[PDB]
Amino acid sequence: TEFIRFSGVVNPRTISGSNSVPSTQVADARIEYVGNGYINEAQNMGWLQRFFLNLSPM
Amino acid sequence: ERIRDLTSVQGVRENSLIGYGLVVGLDGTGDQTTQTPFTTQTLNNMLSQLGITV
Amino acid sequence: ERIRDLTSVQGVRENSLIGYGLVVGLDGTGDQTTQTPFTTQTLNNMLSQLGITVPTGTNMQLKNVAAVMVTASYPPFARQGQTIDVVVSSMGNAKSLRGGTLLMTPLKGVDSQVYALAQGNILVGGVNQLNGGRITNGAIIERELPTQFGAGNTINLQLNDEDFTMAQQITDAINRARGYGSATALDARTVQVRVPSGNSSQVRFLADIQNMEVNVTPQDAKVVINSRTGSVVMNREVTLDSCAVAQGNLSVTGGSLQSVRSSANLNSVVRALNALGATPMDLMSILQSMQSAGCLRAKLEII
Amino acid sequence: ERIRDLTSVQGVRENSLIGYGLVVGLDGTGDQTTQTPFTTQTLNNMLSQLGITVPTGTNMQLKNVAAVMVTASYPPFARQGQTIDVVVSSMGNAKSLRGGTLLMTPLKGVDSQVYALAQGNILVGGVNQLNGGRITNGAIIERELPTQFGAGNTINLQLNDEDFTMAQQITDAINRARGYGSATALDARTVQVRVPSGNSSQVRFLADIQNMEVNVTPQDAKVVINSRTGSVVMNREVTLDSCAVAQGNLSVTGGSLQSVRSSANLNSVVRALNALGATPMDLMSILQSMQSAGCLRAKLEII
Amino acid sequence: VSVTQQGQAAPVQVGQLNLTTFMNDTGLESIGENLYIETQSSGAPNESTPGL
Repeated sequence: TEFIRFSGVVNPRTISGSNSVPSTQVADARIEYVGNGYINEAQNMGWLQRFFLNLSPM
Repeated sequence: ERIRDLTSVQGVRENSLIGYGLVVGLDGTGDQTTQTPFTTQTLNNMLSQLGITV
Repeated sequence: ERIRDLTSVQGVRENSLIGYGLVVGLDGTGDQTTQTPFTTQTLNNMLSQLGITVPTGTNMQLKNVAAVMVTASYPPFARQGQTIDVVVSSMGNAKSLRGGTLLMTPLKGVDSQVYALAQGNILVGGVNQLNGGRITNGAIIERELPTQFGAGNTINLQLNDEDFTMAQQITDAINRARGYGSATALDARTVQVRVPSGNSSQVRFLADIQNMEVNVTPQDAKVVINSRTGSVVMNREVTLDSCAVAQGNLSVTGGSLQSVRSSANLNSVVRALNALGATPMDLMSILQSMQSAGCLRAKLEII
Repeated sequence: ERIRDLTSVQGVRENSLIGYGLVVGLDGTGDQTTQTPFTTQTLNNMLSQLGITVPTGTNMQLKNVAAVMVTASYPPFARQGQTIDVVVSSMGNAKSLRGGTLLMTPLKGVDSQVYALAQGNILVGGVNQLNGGRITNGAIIERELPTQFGAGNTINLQLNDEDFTMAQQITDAINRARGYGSATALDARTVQVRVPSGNSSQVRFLADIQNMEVNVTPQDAKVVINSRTGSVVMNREVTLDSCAVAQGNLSVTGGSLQSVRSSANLNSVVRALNALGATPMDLMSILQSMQSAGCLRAKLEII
Repeated sequence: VSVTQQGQAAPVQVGQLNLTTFMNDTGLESIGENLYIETQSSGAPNESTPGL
């Protein structure tokens, strides 16, 4: 399952005639595109590898 | 009735006001709007203010 | 019936309303709609509102529809249900609005709020302007403005033209008619009037004040020159001083220098200036030169 | 029978209805339907509603069908089953609606609700407008509006033109006819009238009030100028002040400066202005210049 | 008279060009501007679709 979430503030005069506004005209734009399932877990680092990436000398 | 015609009262003065506008209802004798981009730009501004987005 | 013609009541004022609309029913004299995309866009908007969705990719070439701007005046103490006249003016490349009809048009104020709704049939003269028309009782009032009339014991009469003498005359007339301290003068343009608290009492007071007669004192001498229309207007206070005038192709009816006598009233001034035999366009230059020299004892205003 | 001609009753107002329809039966003077896709789209919609499904991919070139906009007025206290007149106006590239018939058209209000249904035969004059017509009793009322008439003991008469004197005159007439505290004035435009509680009693009160006679007091001096139609109208209150006027190709019947005498009534003003020998287009500029100078003691309104 | 359009494999029909046939073609009155009118010697102009 994939989730696309959007939030922001829109000026009414930036909305086009077809009730559309580009995402670059939204003030506090919060855009999120995430997923779950084993596909999403396959894109997470292992805990040991994350620990090393954060605490290894090099 | 001569002093009023020879002098002016201090503080009793006139100022000058200026502004920009659009004149509509002409019989094909308006701007060409190809050599005057501001006419179309301000018409679009007025339409957007009124709720129409060209 | 002169005070109502010389002053205006404070708070009793008119506002301006504007709006956008479409005019249909033209005989092929509407917008071309190829150089005016907003006409077709707003027609599609109206159709979508009414329940018809024209596909976005489609060529619409209309001939009986014109995009128009509607202007109206919001009257004092306007009430919902009342009707006002509107002016309808074409906006782009339309040829005529002779038999058109104005569809539902919301008339917005300066604050971008709807104060009236306009819909009706246009009357166009038909040398006559074809792209502009008027609709009597074409708009119905929908919103009402709050006002402070009837509150307090003071109301200001605002003179159309600033004059200390006229302000004092109006104040003295009101004091002579309705008691000692009924009216006072604040400046050359405003006269403050004391009225009883309430709504009906103030209406009665204003009804008595408005039709009062005031003798107008003589104003400032003024010569109004309109070069765009080619007109000159001189009021009754204009006088002349004796001096010589010369201008091209003008001569004594003889020499090119013509004497202008000292003139006290307007008839003498008119006689002296007509003795010059000057065309009004020549009279404009003559008057400006005389004002520069000092013969013209008047304020020369170019409008 | 003057109060009914000077005021309107609060809550007794007219609304505006709009709708879309198709007009059939034209003699090859309808839409081209190639530049107006909505005509064919709505014809297909109607056929589908009636049980005929034309395939989506098909070329339909009609000549006897025109897409039209229908406008109507919702009367006060309208009841379902009553008939009203409608105006039918072509919308795109149609040539004439001379013998057309308007099919079933729902007339929506501002709130996008159906208040009437329109169907009938168009009458077109046939110099005459061809793309606009009228159908008498062309629409049947289908919805009714709630109202507060008959509730409360107060009803407001709203003057067509704002005037403190006229408001006071109407109030005094009502008080002189129907008791001491029967009517009061709220502002220059509204007169509040006390009526008995109920529906029939208020109808009786309004019937007595409406046909009452009120002597109209003199209004403000006003000169109305219509440059689009080339007309000037001066009311009976216009006066003139003595001053000199000059304009192109106008001269004393002599010199270019012509005296204008001080005028008190309208006949004197008309005589003084006709002595100038001015065309109405010239009279417009003359009047504007005189208003600028101050000779014209009237409000100059350009409409 | 058939007319082809875009996005329409099938040509549309626009109408029939009918020819007028007289029984004495010598008898028409020449108006002038490349026009002939029926006279008493060539009455009854018979309209017909071409070919029949």
